[PDB]
Amino acid sequence: RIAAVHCVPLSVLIRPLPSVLDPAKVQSLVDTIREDPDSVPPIDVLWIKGAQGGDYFYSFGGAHRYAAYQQLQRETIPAKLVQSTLSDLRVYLGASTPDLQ
Amino acid sequence: RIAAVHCVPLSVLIRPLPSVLDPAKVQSLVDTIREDPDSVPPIDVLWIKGAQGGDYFYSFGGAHRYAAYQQLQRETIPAKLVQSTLSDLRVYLGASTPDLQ
Amino acid sequence: SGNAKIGHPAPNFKATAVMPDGQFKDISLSDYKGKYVVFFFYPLDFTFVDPTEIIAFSDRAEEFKKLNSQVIGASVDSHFEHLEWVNTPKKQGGLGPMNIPLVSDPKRTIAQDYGVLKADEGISFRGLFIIDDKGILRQITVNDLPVGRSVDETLRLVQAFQFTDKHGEVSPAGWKPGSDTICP
Amino acid sequence: SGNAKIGHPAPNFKATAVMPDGQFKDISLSDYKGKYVVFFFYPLDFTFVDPTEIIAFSDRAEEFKKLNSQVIGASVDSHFEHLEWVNTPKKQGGLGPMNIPLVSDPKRTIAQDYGVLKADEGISFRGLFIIDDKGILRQITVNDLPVGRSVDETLRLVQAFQFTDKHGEVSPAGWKPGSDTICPD
Ligand SMILES: Nc1ncnc2c1ncn2[C@@H]1O[C@H](COP(=O)(O)OP(=O)(O)OP(=O)(O)O)[C@@H](O)[C@H]1O
Ligand SMILES: Nc1ncnc2c1ncn2[C@@H]1O[C@H](COP(=O)(O)OP(=O)(O)OP(=O)(O)O)[C@@H](O)[C@H]1O
Ligand SMILES: [Mg+2]
Ligand SMILES: [Mg+2]
Repeated sequence: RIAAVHCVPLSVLIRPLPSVLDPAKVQSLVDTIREDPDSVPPIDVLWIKGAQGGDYFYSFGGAHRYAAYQQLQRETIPAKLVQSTLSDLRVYLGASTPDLQ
Repeated sequence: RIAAVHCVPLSVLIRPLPSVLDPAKVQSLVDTIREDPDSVPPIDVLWIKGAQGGDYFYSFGGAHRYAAYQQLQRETIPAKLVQSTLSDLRVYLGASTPDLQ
Repeated sequence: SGNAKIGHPAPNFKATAVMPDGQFKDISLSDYKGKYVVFFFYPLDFTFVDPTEIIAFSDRAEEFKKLNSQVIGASVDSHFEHLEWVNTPKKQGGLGPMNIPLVSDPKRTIAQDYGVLKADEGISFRGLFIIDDKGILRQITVNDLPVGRSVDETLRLVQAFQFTDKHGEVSPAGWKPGSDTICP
Repeated sequence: SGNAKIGHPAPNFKATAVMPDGQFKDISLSDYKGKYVVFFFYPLDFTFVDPTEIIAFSDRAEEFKKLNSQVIGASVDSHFEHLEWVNTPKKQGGLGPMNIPLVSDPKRTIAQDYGVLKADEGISFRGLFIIDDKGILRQITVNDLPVGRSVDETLRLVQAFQFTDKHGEVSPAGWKPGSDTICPD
């Protein structure tokens, strides 16, 4: 993990795998984020470089935290950035791994 | 395929694949069998010989007709006998094929 | 055996098929690039068991069409035999009219390529293969002879692959981490 | 690929597994003869995706037990790593307590035997195998990495195979066709 906590714009987060959301857990996290945001840990974000040095940010966990931040219409979400490679991505995506540029 | 139509005891037929029965279709066959049995064609029964000459009779079709004869408390059911080998059986049953004796 | 490997190009074939209109056509797997393909094998035409699973995939062909996917069935029987079966009533253990093409594999080479040949009997196991719109093999399913495949399961898999495929249509973030992006 | 062939004895393995009680045990597939076995691979411990699929098979282990069937998971990770993952909270992407054994395949030899190795990555695909009570392979399922397996589909398969197996317990008919068994007019 990169050192500090980064505020990643929700709009740049790629979430390629489906998840089942419990609306009550989403609402519960919405409430907590408003009241005591420090109690909601950062999600983990994989930062991958494309072949031409493009930046890509993948989110594979923290579904309910992400849903809650989108509900609050936040610009960014606290995240730990994990510098990763295309090879790492392919573990998740297999033959859906894009030819990232 | 053996020439005539044979009346096979319901109790000797081996029916190793599941079928889904429509109760209204079973009942409709029951009534026809009562009124006009000649209009209900024989089921097809595979006659297989075991390794030591045992006789085995397999039923793979005619699920509704079979259920209707059962419902009617009949001893036998009209059938066409088709003399078949263990190799033929294995097409249906794969590694469920018994070591028939 | 065979050459069907997940994440690699699915083995191509050219074969005579019986088409939904009842006509013969020689087709290749590669003809369907741009579409998902569900390619399935079954052992033999005209056995004493009803072809319930083939009828199910045919009956539900619209649910596959809605997912831009083509269903294709195959066995080692001739295309002439496939057509006879199509033209045989279901009450006589027949197929009836089909919404899907049925490939003929009389040389057993397609079954061999897909590793589903029961070599002793010269018939195919119940193999089913999901191939993406790029021609890449995504899913292998092979059942022993007595147990059928689920249309519901197959549609589940197609939609799940397509979900993640669609999420690969991305361009770079245009956002760069640095000292300025640490959360306050 | 590999040596997993339908209708043939499933490739045996001996491997160190983390048992449901958290102990290590060297187990073989052949230990489970007399029972159906659902043997499944997954790529890696401790990735950034929650092991939803594994938790589902363990959570519903009772439904497999009702079918006299044993579920076993495997990956290339060490058994030490399996236990760390068991002992990781789900809110940290852990597995939590398991009702199933988790096999360690660090030489990739089991995955290769079952033909599910993704060679370019050194990890297994999402292969799942149904092996009957005689040790015979009955079903092959292999998914590319992004898509999980269904417990409902697996239970359907196990029950369908067992239905047909059970109807193979037959005895000779004691009825013989002849001129006497032709249906009367
Ligand atoms: N009100 C709350 N409801 C749920 N979790 C909370 C709440 N407040 C703080 N948290 C913390 O936020 C984290 C939420 O993690 P959790 O694994 O439950 O969901 P998620 O990762 O956001 O979504 P998913 O696990 O479905 O991908 C945990 O560390 C939890 O302690
Ligand atoms: N009342 C009736 N209902 C249905 N079929 C009837 C009836 N009377 C005669 N028949 C004939 O009996 C045969 C029944 O065949 P059908 O394939 O519909 O059922 P089955 O073979 O007994 O069971 P399944 O096909 O479900 O295994 C057909 O030839 C049909 O024409
Ligand atoms: Mg019928
Ligand atoms: Mg979580």
